Amino acid sequence: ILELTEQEELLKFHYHTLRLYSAVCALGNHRVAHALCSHVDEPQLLYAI
Amino acid sequence: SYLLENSSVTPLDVAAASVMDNNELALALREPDLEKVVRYLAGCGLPVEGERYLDFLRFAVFCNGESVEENANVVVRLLIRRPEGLLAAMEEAIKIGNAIMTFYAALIDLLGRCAEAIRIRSILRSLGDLVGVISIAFQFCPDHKAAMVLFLDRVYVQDFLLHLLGFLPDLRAAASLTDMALALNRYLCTAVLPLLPLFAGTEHHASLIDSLLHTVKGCSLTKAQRDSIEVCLLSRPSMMQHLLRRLVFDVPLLNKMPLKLLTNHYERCWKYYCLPGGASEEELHLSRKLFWGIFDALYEQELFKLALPCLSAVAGALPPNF
Amino acid sequence: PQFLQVPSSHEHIEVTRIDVTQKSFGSQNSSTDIMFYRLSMPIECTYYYSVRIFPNVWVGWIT
Amino acid sequence: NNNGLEIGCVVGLLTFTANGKDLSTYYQVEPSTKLFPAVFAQATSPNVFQFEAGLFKSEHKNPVPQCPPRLHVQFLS
Amino acid sequence: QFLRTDDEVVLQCTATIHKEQQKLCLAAEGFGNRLCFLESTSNSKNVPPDLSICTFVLEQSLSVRALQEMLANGHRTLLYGHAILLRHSYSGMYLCCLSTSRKLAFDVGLQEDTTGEACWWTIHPASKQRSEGEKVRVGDDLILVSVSSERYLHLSYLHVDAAFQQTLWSVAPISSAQGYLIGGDVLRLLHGECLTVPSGEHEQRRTVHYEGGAVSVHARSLWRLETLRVAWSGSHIRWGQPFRLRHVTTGKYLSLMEDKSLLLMDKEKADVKSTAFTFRSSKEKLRKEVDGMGTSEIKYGDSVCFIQHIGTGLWLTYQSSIQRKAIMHHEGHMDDGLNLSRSQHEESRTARVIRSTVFLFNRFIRGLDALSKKAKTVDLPIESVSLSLQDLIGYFHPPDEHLEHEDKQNRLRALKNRQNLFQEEGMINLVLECIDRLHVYSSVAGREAGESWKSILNSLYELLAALIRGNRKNCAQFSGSLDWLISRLERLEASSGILEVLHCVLVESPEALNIIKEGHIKSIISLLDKHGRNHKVLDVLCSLCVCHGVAVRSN
Repeated sequence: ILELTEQEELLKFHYHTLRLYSAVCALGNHRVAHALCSHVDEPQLLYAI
Repeated sequence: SYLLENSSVTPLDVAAASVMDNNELALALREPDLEKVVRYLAGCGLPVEGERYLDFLRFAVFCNGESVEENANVVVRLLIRRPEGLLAAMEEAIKIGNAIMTFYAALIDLLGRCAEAIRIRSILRSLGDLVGVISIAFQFCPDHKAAMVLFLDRVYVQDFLLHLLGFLPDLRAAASLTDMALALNRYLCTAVLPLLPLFAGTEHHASLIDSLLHTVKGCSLTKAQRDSIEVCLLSRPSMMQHLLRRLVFDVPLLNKMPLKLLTNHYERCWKYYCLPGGASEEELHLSRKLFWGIFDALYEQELFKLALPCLSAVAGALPPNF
Repeated sequence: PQFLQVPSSHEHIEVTRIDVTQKSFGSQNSSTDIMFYRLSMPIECTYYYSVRIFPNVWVGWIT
Repeated sequence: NNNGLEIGCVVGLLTFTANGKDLSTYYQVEPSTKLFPAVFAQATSPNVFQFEAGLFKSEHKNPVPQCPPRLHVQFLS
Repeated sequence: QFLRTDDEVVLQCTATIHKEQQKLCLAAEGFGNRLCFLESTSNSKNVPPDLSICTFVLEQSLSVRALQEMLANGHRTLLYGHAILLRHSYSGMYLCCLSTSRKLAFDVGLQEDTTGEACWWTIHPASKQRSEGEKVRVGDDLILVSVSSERYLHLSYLHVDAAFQQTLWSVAPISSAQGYLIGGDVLRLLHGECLTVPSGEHEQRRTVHYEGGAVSVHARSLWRLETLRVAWSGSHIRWGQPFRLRHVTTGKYLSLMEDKSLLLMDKEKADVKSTAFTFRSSKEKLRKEVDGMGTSEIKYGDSVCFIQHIGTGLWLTYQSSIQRKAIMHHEGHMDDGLNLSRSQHEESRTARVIRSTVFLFNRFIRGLDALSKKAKTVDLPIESVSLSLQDLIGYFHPPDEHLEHEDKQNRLRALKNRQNLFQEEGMINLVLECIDRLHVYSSVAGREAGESWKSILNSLYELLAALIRGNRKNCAQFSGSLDWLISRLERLEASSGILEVLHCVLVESPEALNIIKEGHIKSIISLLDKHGRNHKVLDVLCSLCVCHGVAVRSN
C-alpha cells in the first residue's frame, strides 16, 4: 500500500472499499462484523495504525 | 470627379496618371469618387469595360508599395456589395474574349494590393481558388498568376509553399528563343515572393538552378540572383549540398561573370555548409583545387577571390546546350 | 518487467474491441521488436480460445 | 499459407489445435493454478492477431453457464 | 412615440411570397436553438404568431465610439448610429452574428454573453428623411448592421443572415406599471382553486378543469395572454380588449368549439372568434384599441374577473376526486369571477422550455419509430436534440460552491422549482421513453446523424440524473423504473450514466432503498465484474447499504 500512493486509480478504488467495509458495519451489524474480521484482519489494522 | 463621370470607354488613363505616384495625393482623394467607379463596374453584367476601372482602382490603394489604408478600406467595403462559381466558369475561358480572363486578374490584384484590419483579411480569405489559377498559368500567361501570388502573399506552411511548385516549367522553357519570353522575366520578380520534405525541395533548388542556368533580362537576372542568394541562405544542409553538387557542375562551367558570381554566391553558401560538415565533400575540396586552377587562370577578381577565401576556409573544414 | 494495459498514448499499436469476440492489432510503424499480448484475466482448476494469424508467433497460457 | 488458427483449449488440462488441426501434447499440467491467455509477438504485419464445446467467456467470469461468449470491459490487453 | 433603452420591441420585415408582403418578424427560439428564423404575423386569423419568441429588449443603446473603449475594458433614447444590444426577451440570449454559413454572408444567432462585438448592432436609416443623431421614433424602417462583421442583418431567400445587401427592419414596440396586468404575461387563473388542464400522457391533454390544491404550483395551470395585435402587445390589460388564450405546456390555444365544448386546439385550427376571449367586471355584455402601454387597468391580486367569449357571449363556468370540469355557458354561476395571479419569470421560463422539450423529443420519438421498424428517412433531429440536451443539463446545473450562500440558496430554491415542473408534466417520463427507443442497437440510421448516438445517450442520463439530485419527490418517482435501470445496467455502453442516475436516487430515496432486491443488487455487484474496478459502484453499494441516516440490514 505504501507504494500505492502513486497508483492513483488503484489508490482511489481501495479507499472506497474501506468506506464500503466500514459501511456494511452501520451501527451494530455484528453478524457481518464477525465476518469482516476474516477479511480485513484486525492486527493488520493495528499495523495500519 | 469630372473625369470619372466622363470615362466610359483614353480619359480614365488621365485619372490614373493623376494619382499613381504621390502618396499625398492618393490619400487626399475621397470615397464617393471611388464609388462612381464601382457603380460603373456594376453595369458590367456580360467584360472589357470593367478592366479599365479596376486598373484605376489598382492605382488607388497601393501607390508606393505601402497599401494606403484609408483608400484600402473603403474601396473594399463597397466591392462586396457589388463585385459583380466565378472561379471555374473563368477556367472555361482559357480554352475558348481574352478580356474576361484578364478581368478577374485585375480584380484579384485590387484585392491583392490591400491588407480592425483583420476583418478585411477575412473577406479576402473568403475568396481556396488560390492554386486553381496557379494551375492555369503554367500553360497571355504571365499577368494572371503574378496578381494571384500577390493576393496569396498578402492575404495568406513551408509544405504548402512547396505544394505550388511548375515553376520549373518557367525556367526550362527559357530556351524557346515571345509571350513566354516576356513571361519568364516577369516571373523573376515573382520568384522573390517565395523567399519568405527535403526531396521535393531539392527539385525546386534544381529548378532555381535551371533558372540560374538560363541566367548563367539582365537586371531581371540580378533579381533572380538575389532570389538565388536568399534561397541558399534559407536552407537539410546535404539537400543544400545536393543543390551545391549541381552548382559544382556549374562551377566547372564557370571557369560568363554571372556564372562566376553564382559560384561566389555558392562560396559563402559553402562557408555555411562547412560548419554543418565540421560523400561529395572530397569533390568540394576538388572544387577549391579547381579554384587553385582559377588562381592559375588569374578589381572584380579581388571580390571573386575573397569568396574563394571563404571556399579555402570551407575546403579546410572538409580537410580538418547539353 | 510487468503487465500494463495498452493506452491510446503509445507507438500506435492499436487495440480494437470488436464483437464475433475478436480483437485486431496493428503495427504500421517503426516498432517491430517485441510484443507480448497478454490478456487480463487468468484461469483456475472444454473452452476453446482461438487466435487468428494473418502473417513469429508464441501462443501462451502463462501464470 | 496465409491464415493460422492456433487454439489453446482449456479444461485440469490444455490442448492445442493449430489451423483447427491438432498440434497437441503440449505442456498441459496444473492441479488448480492460473494461466494468462497470451500471444507473444514480433510485429511482422499489421492486422496481425485476432482473438476469441464451450467458449472462453463462460469459463472465466462469474456467470458459468454463459455459453454465448458475451464480451465485457475487462477483456484488456 | 420613441424608442428608448429597456423597451420591449420586435424586428419586423416583409417578404415577396405570392404577391403579398408577408409581414414577418424576427424569431429565434433559444434553449434548444441557437439559430434565427422567421415568424409570419400575416395570418393572425387562423394560425396566429408565437409572439413570445419574437420580441426583443433594447438593453443598451450606445454609439459605436462609446463602446470600443468599454469593450477594451437610464432610459437613454435610441439615436441612429448607435449600436444596440438585442437580448432575446424570453431566453435572455443576445442577438449576434455568427461565424457560420447557411453564401458568403455569415449567420445570425443568439449567443449567451454580451462580450464581443457580435452582440452589438448599429442602426442606420435607409431613408433620406431622417439622418444620424435623430431620435428613433416608433415604426421607422431601418437597417441593422453588425459591429464585428459589420454585415447587414438581411432577409435572404427564407432565412436570416448577416449579409451585404440591406433590409428594412420595421420596429414595432411591445412595452416599456408593476402590480397591474400587462399583456403577454404568462399567468394562472384563480377561483377562491385554479384552472387546470390534464396531466402528462393523458385525450391529448385537451380538457379544461377547475382544481384546488397543488396544481397552482404546476405548469399546467399556466396561461399566456396573447393580444390580437403585433405592436404594443405589452399594453396593459383592459376590460374588453381581445385576447387569444393559449395553454403553455401543450402549446395549444383555448378555443370554443361549437361541436363539442371549450377545448384546447392547436395553432392552425384556432381561428380568432373561436378562441379569443375578453374580460368583464360584472356578467354584462356591453374600446377598440390604443397604441401605447394603455390604461393600467386591472390588477393581478385584487381583481374579480369574469371571462366572456367574444363571438358568442358564453361565460366560463363549471360542472362538478376534484376534477371540477370548466365549460362555457350563456349564464353560468356567480362563481365565474375568476381572480388572477401572475407567474414568476422563472416559472414562465421553465414551462416554455417544457413545450420545447415536448416538440423536440416527440419528433425524436417518431423519428426513432421510423428507423426502428423499417430501415431506409423521416426527419430525425440529432444536432438540435443534442444542443437542447446539453443545454438542459446547463439549465439544471447545480449551484456552484463558489457562490454566495443566500444566492446559492435562491438558485437552489429555483433549481428545485425548475425540477418539480418537469416531473409534473412528465418530462422525466418523456426522457424515459427516449431512453427506451434508443437503447435498441449498438451503433441502422444515417451514421453521421447516428454517429453521436453514443454521446446522446450519455447526456440523457446526465440529464436524467440532474433532475433528481435535489428532490425527494422525483427519486421516489423512480420507484417504478428502478428495476428497469438495473435491467439496462448491463448494456455496458453508457453504464456509468445509468449508475449516476441510480446513485443520486439512492442517496435521496429511502423509499427506493427498500425496493431493491437480491438479484438487482447481485447484478450491481455483477456489473463490478463487468467494468473492472469502479469505485462508482462502491458508493452505490455504500448507499444501498446506508440510507439517509439509518441502516438497511437486510441489504
